[PDB]
Amino acid sequence: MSELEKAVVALIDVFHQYSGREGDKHKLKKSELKELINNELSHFLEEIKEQEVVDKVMETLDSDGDGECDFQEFMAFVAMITTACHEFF
Amino acid sequence: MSELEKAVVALIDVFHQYSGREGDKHKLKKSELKELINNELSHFLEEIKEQEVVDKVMETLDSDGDGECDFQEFMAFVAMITTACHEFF
Amino acid sequence: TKIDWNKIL
Amino acid sequence: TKIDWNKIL
Ligand SMILES: [Ca+2]
Ligand SMILES: [Ca+2]
Ligand SMILES: [Ca+2]
Ligand SMILES: [Ca+2]
Repeated sequence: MSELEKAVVALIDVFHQYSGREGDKHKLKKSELKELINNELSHFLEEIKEQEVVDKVMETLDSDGDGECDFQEFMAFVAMITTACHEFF
Repeated sequence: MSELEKAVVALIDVFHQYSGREGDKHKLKKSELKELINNELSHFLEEIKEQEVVDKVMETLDSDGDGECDFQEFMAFVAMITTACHEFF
Repeated sequence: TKIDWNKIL
Repeated sequence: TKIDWNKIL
């Protein structure tokens, strides 16, 4: 009901929208990660139009080295975005 | 404009609403943290009505040990909340 | 949804 | 606000 609580539900809701598309329903594979970014982060990140950007992003976010982005790794990605957003500001 | 982007702005907006109240405008002191929780997380966390809960929460979130909760430590707190939210579910 | 407090800490 | 990509990585 508060805007922060709305933010918490959004984080959960969007991760699962994408993670559940294919394979492990609790992790984002590259194609799921790419679409999440392109569809849902278009005001903060440049549309990914090259395979190697998809690959490099996953390499960066894939902290435990299993080829996918789990929810912990996703939150780290969100922390990275949110931090980078101020600054600017 | 997407709900995830809304979530990213909310995270920033609410942290600064509280962090800027007193002292260091970039960190939450105990009283700022307590009000953030009580005012903005009332559907996920029990209202803090005892000094020692305030103190223990700060002790937990204060990773670099400077007595305050900075934005990095705040995101960790959000990660903790969001993770705990499924499960349930 | 109370998600709380020892969980957490 | 493009926040991107090397920043990031
Ligand atoms: Ca998946
Ligand atoms: Ca992984
Ligand atoms: Ca402050
Ligand atoms: Ca600290």
